[PDB]
Amino acid sequence: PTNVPQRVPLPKGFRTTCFDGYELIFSNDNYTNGVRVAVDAYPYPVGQCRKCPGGTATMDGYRCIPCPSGYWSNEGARECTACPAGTIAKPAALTARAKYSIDPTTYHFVTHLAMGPESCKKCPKGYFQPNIAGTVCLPCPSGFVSTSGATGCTACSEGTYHTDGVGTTTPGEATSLDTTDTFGSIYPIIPNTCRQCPANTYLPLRGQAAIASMNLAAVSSATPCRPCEDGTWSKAGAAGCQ
Ligand SMILES: *[C@@H]1O[C@H](CO)[C@@H](O[C@@H]2O[C@H](CO)[C@@H](O)[C@H](O)[C@H]2NC(C)=O)[C@H](O)[C@H]1NC(C)=O
Repeated sequence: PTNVPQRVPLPKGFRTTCFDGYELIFSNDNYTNGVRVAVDAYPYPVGQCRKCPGGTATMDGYRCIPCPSGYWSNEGARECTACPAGTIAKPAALTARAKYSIDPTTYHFVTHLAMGPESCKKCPKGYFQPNIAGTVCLPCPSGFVSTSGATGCTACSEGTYHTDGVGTTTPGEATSLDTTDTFGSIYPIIPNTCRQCPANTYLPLRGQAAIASMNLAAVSSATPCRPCEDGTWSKAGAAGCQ
């Protein structure tokens, strides 16, 4: 790593060890509290301190380390802060400098940054982020259903099974706004509805989902609703044919 130099004589304002939250730069302009207030205030270039660009943190002060995935930070942060449970740290895409005469934001190899607290974006319906500093919206296990930004999903009831709810009164499916606009195409819409078993069929298991075959031409998707034993009948709903 970098080695701090000895107490060599230096001109006034020649910082060699930046404060916590800033980084070392090499310029002759005036820099106070990490933001320039005057241009070319020194006869020669001088080592000075500049605030971290936000979304990055440092303790050494020799480099604005980008925040690790799942975290975020503001400008001049000494340590990143983790996104809460049920949220994912989505880094905001940056635009590279159009010209070299423009003041840069961060290093050229850094293209994404978690600029602010609002970068913590909730997992869509059907997903769940179960721990702090999460990195991926985990798809909910088959048979269970989740709400927006849930820290775990609950299973469907006895008489119902997990499937899509397009036709039902209250579709639990996440909207396109919080799937393909908040995120990219990484998290599509997942069925997270509980539909009751049809008439004369019963389902005595707690967590059940409608098995779906991706090759609809050969094998059609089927539901786990067990038929009632001959001689017994059941209304459209819970288990236990009478
Ligand atoms: C760089 O800018 C700082 C901040 O404006 C200057 O510090 C000021 O100096 C004047 C003159 O002594 C004081 O009256 C102000 O109170 C200072 N401001 C602050 C915020 O401390 C500084 O003089 C400028 N030039 C250099 C060479 O550092």
